[PDB]
Amino acid sequence: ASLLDSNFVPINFTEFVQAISNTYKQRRIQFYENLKRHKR
Amino acid sequence: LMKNPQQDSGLLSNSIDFRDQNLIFSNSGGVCTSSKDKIENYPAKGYPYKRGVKLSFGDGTTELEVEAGGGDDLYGVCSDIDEFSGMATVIPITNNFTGYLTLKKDGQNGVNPGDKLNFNQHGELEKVKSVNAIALSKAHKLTEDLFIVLASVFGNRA
Amino acid sequence: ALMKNPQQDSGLLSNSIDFRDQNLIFSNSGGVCTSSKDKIENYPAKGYPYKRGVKLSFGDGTTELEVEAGGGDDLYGVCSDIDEFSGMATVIPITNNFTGYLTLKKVNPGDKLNFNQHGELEKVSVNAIALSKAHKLTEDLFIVLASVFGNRA
Amino acid sequence: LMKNPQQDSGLLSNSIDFRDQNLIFSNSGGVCTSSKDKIENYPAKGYPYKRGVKLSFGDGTTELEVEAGGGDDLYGVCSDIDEFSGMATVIPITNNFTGYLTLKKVNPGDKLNFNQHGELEKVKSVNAIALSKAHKLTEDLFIVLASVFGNRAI
Amino acid sequence: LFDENYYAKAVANIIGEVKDPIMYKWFSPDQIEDVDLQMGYQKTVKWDAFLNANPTTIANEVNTISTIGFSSEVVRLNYLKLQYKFRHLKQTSEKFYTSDSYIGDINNNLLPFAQAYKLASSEIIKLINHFVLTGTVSIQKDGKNQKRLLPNMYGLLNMPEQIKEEVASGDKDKMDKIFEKIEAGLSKLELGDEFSTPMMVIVDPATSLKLVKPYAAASSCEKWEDVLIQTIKAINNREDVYIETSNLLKHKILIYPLNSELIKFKPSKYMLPTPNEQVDKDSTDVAHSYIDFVLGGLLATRKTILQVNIKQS
Repeated sequence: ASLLDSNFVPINFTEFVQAISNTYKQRRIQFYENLKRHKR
Repeated sequence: LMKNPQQDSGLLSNSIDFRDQNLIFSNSGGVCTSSKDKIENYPAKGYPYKRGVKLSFGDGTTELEVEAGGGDDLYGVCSDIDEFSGMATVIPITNNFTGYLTLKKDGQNGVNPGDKLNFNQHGELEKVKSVNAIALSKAHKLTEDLFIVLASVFGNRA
Repeated sequence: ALMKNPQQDSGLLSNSIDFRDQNLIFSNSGGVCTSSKDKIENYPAKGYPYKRGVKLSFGDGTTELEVEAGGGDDLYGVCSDIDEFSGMATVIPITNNFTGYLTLKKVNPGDKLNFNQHGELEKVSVNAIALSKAHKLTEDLFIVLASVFGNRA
Repeated sequence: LMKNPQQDSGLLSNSIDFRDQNLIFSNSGGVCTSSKDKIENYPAKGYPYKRGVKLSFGDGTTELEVEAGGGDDLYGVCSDIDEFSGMATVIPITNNFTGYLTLKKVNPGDKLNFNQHGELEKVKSVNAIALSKAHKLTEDLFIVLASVFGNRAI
Repeated sequence: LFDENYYAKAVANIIGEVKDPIMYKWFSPDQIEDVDLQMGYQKTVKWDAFLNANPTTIANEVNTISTIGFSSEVVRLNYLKLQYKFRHLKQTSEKFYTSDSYIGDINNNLLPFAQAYKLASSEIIKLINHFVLTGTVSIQKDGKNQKRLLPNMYGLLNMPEQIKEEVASGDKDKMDKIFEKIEAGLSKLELGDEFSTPMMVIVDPATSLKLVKPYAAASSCEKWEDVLIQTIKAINNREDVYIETSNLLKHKILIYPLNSELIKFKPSKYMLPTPNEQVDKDSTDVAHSYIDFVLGGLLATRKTILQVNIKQS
C-alpha cells in the first residue's frame, strides 16, 4: 500500500493519500537504515 | 460567552415542534447563505463571536488579530469561532451578510424591524451613520444581558 | 524600468537555499491571500497601471473604455496583474476586498491609506489599511502590504 | 485558584533529584500527620484551599458552608478540597495542625495570625508559629510552613 | 483513479523527486513515532513522589509520622493543520506553452502542475524544518510577524524549563570563554538514569569554524572539537557524540541526548506535504491546487537540553 509499489492501484483519493503516508514512512525508514553518522 | 454552553444540560430536548427553534446562541453562519461568499479566518483576541471585528496590531513579533469593535475601524462581521484553534471566521464588510447579531442592552425594546443600526465600540448593534445595517426583527433575549437580533449588513454608506 | 519582469537578463544563477524574504519582488503578481470566490476583470490598459489604483477613462467614442492609473473619487478598482503582449490589465473592483502589495508614494502598520491622483497609496476618505512598513525596491519604487476594504469616510 | 492547575503541562517532569520537591500548591494534607486526628468535610463557599475557614450561614434554606476568614470567627484550617463535590476538608482549631499555609503578601519562629481573608500574617488570639521562610509560588501566591496549636488567651 | 484524474498521476510520478527532510539527522531512529491525528491533542499522565519532611525517629510511643506526598502531571501535545495554495497551468493547456527547452509562460510566471507541485513541496519542507528546530513559524528573516500558534507546541530551541547559557558579547570570538559556558551548562544537565545514551550537538557554521582550530601555546593533535567530545563523553558514559551544522541556527549551540525516553518526536502521519482533492478550474488556462501539512508533536523532559546563545554585541 505504497507508491513505491508499481503494482499499487489507488481506487479512490483516500487510498491515494494513505499510500503517500506509507511511502513517506518507508522513505524515512530507508533513510535511517542507509544513514552512517561520522564519529569524531 | 461561548459558542456552546459551558455547563452541561440536565434535560433532553423535545424534537416535536418546528417553529422558533433557531433563536439559539449556537446558531452560526447566516440564515441566507450564498455559495459565492468570501470567507476568511483570523486569530481572535477576546470573544468577538456574533460581533463586528476590527484589525488589532501588536508589537510586531506576532501577526495581526481581530477584536470586537466598530465605528470607523469596522473591518467585517464575525460569524463563527473554533475554540480549539482560536480562529475567528470573518465575513468582510464588502460582502453582504444576513444573520443574528449581538444587540446592545439599552433600549432593546425600542428596536423594531426596519430600523437603522450601527456598530458600537464593542462590536454590538445599536439603534441610530457609516454602516448600512437594518434590523429585520425584534430583540430576542437569551440571557439577562445577552440580546440578539436578525439584521442585514450590506456595506458602508456615505 | 517599471515593467513587472525585468528586461535586463541575469548574470548568475540564483541560490535556491533560503526560504525567507523571497517574495518582496516586483514580479509578485496577485495577492498574498486569494479566495476562489474573487471577481476579476481585464480591461484595455492606458499607460502602465500595474500595482496601482485604476480609474475608468473614456475616449471620443470610436474605441471602448479603458483603465488608467488614478484614484480619488474616480477610483474604480485595483490592478493586480498585467499582460504586456495583449495590454490587458487585471482589475479587482473596489466592491471586492483585496490584500497584497501595492505601490506607495515616496508608514507603520495600522496607518490609513488613500489612493492619490497617480494610483499610489499615501497616508491620510479611507480605502485601505497598512499591514507593514514601506519596502524599497528602487530609488523611487516603494511597495507596501495593504488590505483594501472599499470606501468609507 | 485551583488545587490542580487547569492548564496542562507541556513537558515531562524530571524525577532524578529528591531535594526541595515538595514546594507545590498541590501538596494537600500535612507534613506530619497523626493517625489520631479529627477530620471534617464541609460545603465550600469560594476557594478556601490552604486558608483559615469560618462558618458561613445562608438564609436557612440550605445547610451552612465554610469560607475563608479569620480574626474572631476562625473555626479551622482547610487542607484539601474535592473539586467534583465542592467538599472542603477541615481540621478544627481545637486540633493542632502543621503544614504549608497561605501567607499574606518573615523568619522562622515568628508569630502568625489569620487575617480577614484567611491568610497568615505577622503579628493576638491564635497560636501559630512559622517554621520557615516564605516560598513564592506565584507573583501573588506565597506559602509558608507553620504549626497551629489551638488559640491563645487575650 | 489515475485514469480519471491526471493530477493524482502527476503527483505519484513526481513524489519520488522530493528530497527527504533534514530534521531526520537530528533524531535517532527510535525517537520518531508517527501518530494518526490531523488536528487535536493527545494526553499522557506521569506520577511523582516527594518527601515532605525529615524521617521520624521510632523511639518509645509516637503518633505523628512524617508523610510522603504524591503528585500527578498531565502532558498535552497539540496538533495543527495548515494549508497553502498555488497557481499553475491546466493540463490541456500545456501543449500551447511547450517551448524548445521549457514549458510554461516565462513572461507571466506560470508552470506545469508537476513542476509547480515539486517546488511548493520543497518550500513547505523547508518551513517545517525551521519550525521543528526553532519552534516558530515565520517567513521574515528578522523572525517577526510570526503566526500565532497553540500552546503545547514547542521546538528544540524554544523548549521551556531547559538549561540556558549566554556568552557575553565581549567574548564572542574567545573560544575558551565559549567552552567555559558549555561546561557550566553540561554540569547543570540532569540526565540521571538515562545517561548511557548517544548525545547530539548542533552548531551554526560560524561556531563550527571556531571549533576546528587546535586547542589552546597551542596544543598538538588536540582540537577544540576533540576536547568537547571528551567532555560530553564524560557525562554520557563514553557514548557516541555527534556534531551537526545547520545554517538555520545563528550563534546558537544545542546539546541534547538521543534517547527516546527523555525526548520523543510524535509527528502526525500527515505532517509531510499532501495534495488536496479540490482543484479550482475556470474557462482560462490557470488552475489552483492546495497542499496540506501538519505541525507539532515534540515532547521532551525538562532540564535535558542545553541552549547556548553567543550574544553578538
